Amino acid sequence: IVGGQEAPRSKWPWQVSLRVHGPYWMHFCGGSLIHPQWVLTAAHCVGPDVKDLAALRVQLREQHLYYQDQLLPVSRIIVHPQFYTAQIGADIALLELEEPVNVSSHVHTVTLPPASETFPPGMPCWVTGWGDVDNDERLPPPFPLKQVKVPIMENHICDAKYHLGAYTGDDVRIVRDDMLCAGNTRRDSCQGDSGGPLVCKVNGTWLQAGVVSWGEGCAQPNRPGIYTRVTYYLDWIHHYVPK
Amino acid sequence: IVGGQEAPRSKWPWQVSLRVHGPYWMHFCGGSLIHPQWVLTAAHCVGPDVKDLAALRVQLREQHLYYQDQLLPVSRIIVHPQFYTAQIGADIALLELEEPVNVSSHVHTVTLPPASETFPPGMPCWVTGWGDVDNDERLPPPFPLKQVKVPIMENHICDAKYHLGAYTGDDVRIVRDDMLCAGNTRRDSCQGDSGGPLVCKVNGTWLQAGVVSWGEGCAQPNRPGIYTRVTYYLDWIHHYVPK
Amino acid sequence: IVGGQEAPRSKWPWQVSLRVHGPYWMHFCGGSLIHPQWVLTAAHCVGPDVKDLAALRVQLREQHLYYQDQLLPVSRIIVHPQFYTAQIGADIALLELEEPVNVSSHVHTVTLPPASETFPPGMPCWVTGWGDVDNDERLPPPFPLKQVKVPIMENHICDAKYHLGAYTGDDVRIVRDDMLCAGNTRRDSCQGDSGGPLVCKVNGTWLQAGVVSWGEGCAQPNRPGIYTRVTYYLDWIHHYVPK
Amino acid sequence: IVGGQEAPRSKWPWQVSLRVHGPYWMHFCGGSLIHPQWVLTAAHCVGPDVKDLAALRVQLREQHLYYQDQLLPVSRIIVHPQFYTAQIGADIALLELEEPVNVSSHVHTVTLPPASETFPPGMPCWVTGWGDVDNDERLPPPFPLKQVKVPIMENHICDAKYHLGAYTGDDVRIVRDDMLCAGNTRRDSCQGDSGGPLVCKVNGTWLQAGVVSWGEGCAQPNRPGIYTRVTYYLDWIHHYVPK
Amino acid sequence: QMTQSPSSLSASVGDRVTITCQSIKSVYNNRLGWYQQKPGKAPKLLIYETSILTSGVPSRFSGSGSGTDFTLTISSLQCEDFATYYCAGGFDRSGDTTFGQGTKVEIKRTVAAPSVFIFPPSDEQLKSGTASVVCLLNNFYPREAKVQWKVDNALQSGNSQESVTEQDSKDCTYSLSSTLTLSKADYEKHKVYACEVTHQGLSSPVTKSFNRG
Amino acid sequence: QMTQSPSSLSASVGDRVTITCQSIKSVYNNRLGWYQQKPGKAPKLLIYETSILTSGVPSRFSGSGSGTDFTLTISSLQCEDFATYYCAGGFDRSGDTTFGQGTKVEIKRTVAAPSVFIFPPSDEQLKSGTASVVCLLNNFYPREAKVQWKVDNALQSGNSQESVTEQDSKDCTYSLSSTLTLSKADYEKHKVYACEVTHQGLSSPVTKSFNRG
Amino acid sequence: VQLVESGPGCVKPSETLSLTCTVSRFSLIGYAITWIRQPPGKGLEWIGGISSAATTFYSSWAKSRVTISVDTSKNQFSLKLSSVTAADTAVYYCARDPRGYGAALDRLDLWGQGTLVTVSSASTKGPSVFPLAPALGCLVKDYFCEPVTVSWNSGALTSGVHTFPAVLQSSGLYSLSSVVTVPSSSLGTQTYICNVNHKPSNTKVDKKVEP
Amino acid sequence: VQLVESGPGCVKPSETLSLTCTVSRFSLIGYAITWIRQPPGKGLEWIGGISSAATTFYSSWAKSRVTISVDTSKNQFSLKLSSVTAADTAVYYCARDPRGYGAALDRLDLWGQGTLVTVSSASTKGPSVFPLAPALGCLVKDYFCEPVTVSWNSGALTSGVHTFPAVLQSSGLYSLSSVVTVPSSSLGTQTYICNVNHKPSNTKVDKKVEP
Repeated sequence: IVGGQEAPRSKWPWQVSLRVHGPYWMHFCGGSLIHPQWVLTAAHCVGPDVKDLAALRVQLREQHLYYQDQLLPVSRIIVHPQFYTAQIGADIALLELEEPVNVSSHVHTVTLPPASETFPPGMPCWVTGWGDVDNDERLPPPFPLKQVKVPIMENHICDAKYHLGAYTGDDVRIVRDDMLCAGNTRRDSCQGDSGGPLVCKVNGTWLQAGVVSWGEGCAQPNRPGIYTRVTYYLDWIHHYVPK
Repeated sequence: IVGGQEAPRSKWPWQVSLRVHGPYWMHFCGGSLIHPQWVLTAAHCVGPDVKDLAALRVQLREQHLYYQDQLLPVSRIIVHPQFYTAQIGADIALLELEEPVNVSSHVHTVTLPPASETFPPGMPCWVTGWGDVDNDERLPPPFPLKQVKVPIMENHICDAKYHLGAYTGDDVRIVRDDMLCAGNTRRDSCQGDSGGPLVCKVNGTWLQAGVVSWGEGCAQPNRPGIYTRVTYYLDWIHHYVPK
Repeated sequence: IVGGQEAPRSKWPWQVSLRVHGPYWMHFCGGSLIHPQWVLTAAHCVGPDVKDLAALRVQLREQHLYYQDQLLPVSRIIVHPQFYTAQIGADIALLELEEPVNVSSHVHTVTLPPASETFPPGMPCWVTGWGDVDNDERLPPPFPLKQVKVPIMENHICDAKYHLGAYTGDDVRIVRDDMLCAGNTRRDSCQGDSGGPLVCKVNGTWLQAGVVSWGEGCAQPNRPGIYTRVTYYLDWIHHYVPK
Repeated sequence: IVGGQEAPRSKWPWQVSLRVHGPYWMHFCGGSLIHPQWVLTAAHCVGPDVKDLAALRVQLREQHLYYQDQLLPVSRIIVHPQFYTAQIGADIALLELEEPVNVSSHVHTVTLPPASETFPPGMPCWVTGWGDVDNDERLPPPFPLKQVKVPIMENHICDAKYHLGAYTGDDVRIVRDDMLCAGNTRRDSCQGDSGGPLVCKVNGTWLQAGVVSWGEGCAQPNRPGIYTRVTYYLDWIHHYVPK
Repeated sequence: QMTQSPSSLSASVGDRVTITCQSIKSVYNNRLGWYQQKPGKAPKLLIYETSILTSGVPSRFSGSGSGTDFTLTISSLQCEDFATYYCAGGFDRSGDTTFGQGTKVEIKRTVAAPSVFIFPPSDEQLKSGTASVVCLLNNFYPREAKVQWKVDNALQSGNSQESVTEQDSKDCTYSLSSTLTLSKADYEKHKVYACEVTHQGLSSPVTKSFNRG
Repeated sequence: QMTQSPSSLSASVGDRVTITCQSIKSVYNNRLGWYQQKPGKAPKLLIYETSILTSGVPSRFSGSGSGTDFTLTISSLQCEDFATYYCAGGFDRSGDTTFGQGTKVEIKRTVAAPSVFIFPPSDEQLKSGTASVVCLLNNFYPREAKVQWKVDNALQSGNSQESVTEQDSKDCTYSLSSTLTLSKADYEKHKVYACEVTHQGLSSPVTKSFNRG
Repeated sequence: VQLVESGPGCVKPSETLSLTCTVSRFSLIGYAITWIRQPPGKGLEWIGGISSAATTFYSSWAKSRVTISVDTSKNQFSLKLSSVTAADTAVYYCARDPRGYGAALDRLDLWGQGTLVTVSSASTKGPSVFPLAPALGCLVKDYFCEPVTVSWNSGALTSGVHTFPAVLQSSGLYSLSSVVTVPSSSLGTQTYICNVNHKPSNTKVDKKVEP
Repeated sequence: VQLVESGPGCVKPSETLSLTCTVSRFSLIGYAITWIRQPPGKGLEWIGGISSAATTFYSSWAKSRVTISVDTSKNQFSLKLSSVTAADTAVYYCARDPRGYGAALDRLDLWGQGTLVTVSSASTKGPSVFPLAPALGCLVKDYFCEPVTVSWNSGALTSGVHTFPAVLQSSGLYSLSSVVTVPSSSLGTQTYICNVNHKPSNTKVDKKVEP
């Protein structure tokens, strides 16, 4: 997270950390709890090549990484069939937990938006995670969960932004209809925030607008962060997640 | 280059090295001399964001890097308008030299194929460059030009191989019609060979079939190297290069 | 610490961590609380060149580094006048805290040995710290305080071992009378444990025998760890520390 | 070498490079040819622990490393019995070549000084090598032999300078009588120059005054480079080298 | 709950064998594996997730299955492939998971004549008034052997017990230890002691003997 | 120039042996080594610089020496330690360096009865008017065996040749192939063919036979 | 990297059995453990296990009587079974699932050695031992509550050793015989020391074989 | 990482013999090679070698007739011996010294396989081959200029194969027999293909064994 504070303890109960085996169960990607047994995350964290489930664990909302690890196992991974790279699109994936989670005041699911929501510019949206804090800098070793409030851009304005200073012809669409844009030179997600939720407070309710996907570096001029547009994939999600 | 020998001095006169400014004019990408004033190379070496020509130089066919550097300046860069990432396609670019080159027995242009050539499997094709020699290993500090002979695969067979061991749906085309496949677990290009030529000896004449583009690592099982298919772009090339 | 467990919470109340300013107050060396206002540590952690006290802080006994930091400031540093490098000798130093420490059941001073104690082989001695865990491996990110029980070697037997496999003449003393030897190829201090205490339980009382000083790598054959012999410097210590 | 030029081809015929096995025969230390079968170098390049002669080769005076390698084998290594670390002293060693070298106008031995020579300040002295060029910077990949002219400093003045800004007591000798000092903040040897010769042109003849030994970083204020004083060890050298 | 078949089999070296496992339902998510238990030691995982070969296992072993019925197959038998085999699988999460009853694989091989030995009772038995005489057969095949004890030519019955090494880990043959139990008050009664094996792979009875002093 | 001793030896499994090498001068700088040559393959370095054990060599082997006289010693013999051994050393640089004459190590072991077989002449010999009958002994010990050929009970002499496998790499016994050379014009003369071994580890002569049709 | 069980070997009826498994390397933070039982001659049965999330699962019959637990302060897993009966005599194993599932049997990759538990009314007793005169061997007799272990020259004599299955004497005590085949030229030439121990009475004793 | 020799196998008297060794991996830049000779039944003799510095050393007799050379463009070392005589028939080896000494024999760590060279007046000839009716085997006969190589099922049948030393028939041609012992239940049950080649006539031929 570029910019922003440490998060208040109560504030983001659906945030998940994904761990990979090694000398220790290292954090590598974020996610969100959308149902007591399902986690929503970015496909490029787990694909396109298949992974052994021996190597993966899920951690719920701790405040500081690694201090209180109670690693949950994963029963299955599902990746959108259209995925191959993040710039092509369909960067979305599902994890099914072996054991369901006791929902609690401290651990609660995020709400998915109705398919009619567009999230026009000006909305109040936040992104959260344990990713890097400046363009090359690891989060320092207390490892707090950070948060930042980002601006939203309309897609066609975002596509124009990406064409500045590039050789790509202006006929060629860079930012696609299954994507969403947010952030600016002061406020962005970064490495290791991938797969984390972007949420917006619509009508008093927190809805997940998107998933941290890709960008041309962190906080760079005329390069907003690109997010997977969750409403675009609702029919694919509800084929598996028991609504 | 994974596998293969050091190259004989006479053998590959069109090979070019691209240098970037730094503590020294470091090699970063390959190319080929196709006309006394034009170099053909991969777009992802120079784009999609625009580069200052102050920071770029070209070196013709030395045998060992850095020992004889007579760095030529570059007047213009042209990148295919459709390019944005190597997996999407159109990974091709042109450099126009400030000063034309004296063609000589030791410095000669490669011949571009006629648009009807397909390069079917079984042809004798080679790739050359100063790239890495194993999956993480730099070329050791004498820095010789290496070469290897690779096998050719038919595209639809190559696309099938890329689906093995991946989540990607079998309907989704990974290897596209503007691309070409070559190599195997014993013989491949690697990093820093990008942009180099792949040539095949057809009817006694060396023709450039492709440009080193991308792959899922070097010499990995069921992951052949992917090359830009030169015949696909002839009309774009001959808009600038005086045939 | 090579070998050994995580430490029980109650067990080592005098252990200190030294922090250096940076992107965060990083741990770099250990020490021990010997009086409510004085810390004993290795000279090579702070010298021989002079340090700005702006860049230094002391952390008292926590269980896991960084999770509960309450950084104490340092008023003065005193290094033994004879010190220049660890192999020459006199690798010992004192820190005077700005503010005295409330001694507590959880924070208590170690006892210094009487000058007559020799610590003969066979004694039960331990060393503790947050240093590296194998020859090149950082302690993983929960950062627990570790402990190991080491054997003691008689000096002249230790000096003999250091001559095996070396060009050094057998007349040349390597291990000096102000030093002490401990450990074996399974049990040793390592990098970042420097300056930490070695303690032995003599007549029911824990006494500090030495300070972690130097060695030819960690847990290597015929290379025990070398420790500064605390009894050798009592007169120098009690010139400053109010007995 | 900090400061100074590339060396003229004819100028330093006794310069030697020592190579260690690896992915290639990498340069790690310098030396000088003092007799058709003997090389003089620093002990800390080869000791104090014993080395397998399988892993070592000698290269005579080339202009650029690696481009013309003709690696000579080594029959024996001799290290001064008093050596254990460079700051203690006796940092000197001998290599005996398997095969003697054809002395040539391009490969010639340096002359050792008579024991009465002191090398007072103001003499014209040079040091040469393929070591690093700034405090952390490798020599760039054409790898030329560099040279610099340093100032000589009287020992007791040098010893005083090493006390500025240090905790070490002024009674404690840092720079010893078997050592010699040279250089300044603009002109010094550095990493990988170790073991190389320091030569002075006395009465028209080049004599080797010293061997590159140690220092507190490269070109640092009030930290001249320290060299082993060759005249101090003549009787040890002529026990083996046939005068 | 599962059944596994066959409950037993016998096959020569160089043969090929297959084993089946069955169920009333299907395996929740390719969760079926095969274990090899050598005699006297912990079971080893061989195949997991229906068909992934465990690393370091020689690719002699194979298996696949249709969710309800599963198969395990050897390339060709060796002697050290001798083991019991079990399928195991899981039909849900947290609930119904079980092993099968197991299949024991035994090897046909060429007959081998028993090597016969005998050893006297030693000091501390007699120094405690006890005794025991051991007679030994090595590397014989098949298990069909019969050993009589005869003492002063008088045939003995009961008063003896036998034990068998289950299999030779490389020869795939058996050793047999036989012991005549005795006291000193009996042991002093008779002077000559002999054991005599009849076994199908022999020309004849063959007797080996000693005598007390 | 060097001498090595003994020129040969024989020793049982579990024994210990030592070999010496000598010289008129001394070795320039610990430059002496020992090589193991298995039959039919390249020599292997075992010890170098008088006493450094080559990596991966089991530390059964040892050696040391006083510059002029050197020794090589086994912990205890196995069957696959069977080899010829050579010392090699160098007395200067560029000049006098040589191997020794070598020592061949052979193993004492228990007698073994020859397993005897015979095979008829096959098609293409007879279809070319040639023939050859092979008789075979396996895993016998010692090399002392004698094979007669008898045809129609008539004893045959000459007209036969033998060859021997030098040693069994694990059993340390010998196999022997014997061939009766023949033409078709001779082969049609006689109907019954037999070979019969006498060997020291047998009860008796044992005959194995066939007949032409 | 390995598990080790621990247990009493012998217990009487109506005590509670306790067992303990310890992670010999690293910490199995993230991993799971299951307990497996094998009655003599029967196949394997599953007792229960604990997941990486610390959820415990129990087999059908085990819920009435079993408790499984974990203690990171000792790097240990523990099983307790109440109200034992003679039918509980079996080998017990601990094994690891690398996915961390608390209730799965298809991928138990790493196993302990297992320990016998014998449920019986009897007492412990130590063995007697004797040499066997020279082939040659070593003999162990009249012990109770197996296993017994036999080793020659502290195990340096790894080679050729046969060891036979114990049988009950009608006296209610087990006996076993250990044997090697060697050529007679080896007699005296090799040291042939016999070493024996019997954990259920902490006993260790040694004797040499020689004519 | 290995050396390979190459050579003609057969040469007549008074030609010059040529041999060649090739570095199968990396480049032996920095290393040295020596040539070793072994006449039948005799011990080893040293021909010569070349140091890491490219200095050549020759044995006492070899200086009259030998040349050793190196060519980095082919990653090869080469030996030439002039004016050969019948007494030059031997196995020839190339071997590496890791210290790079041109004239040392105490530390030859890595060896080629070696190749026979036979000095003789005769011609080459290819072998004939036959099956042996079933134990079972394969037979090769009447070849000249050994070696001959025999392999079953392209070598997949690694197991149990005996192969006997060749003997001269009085006709001046060598013969050899290859044999395996197997239980008769294996007949037909295993494919038992025989494959044969004879490099000194580039010949390769195959045949099956079956009753």
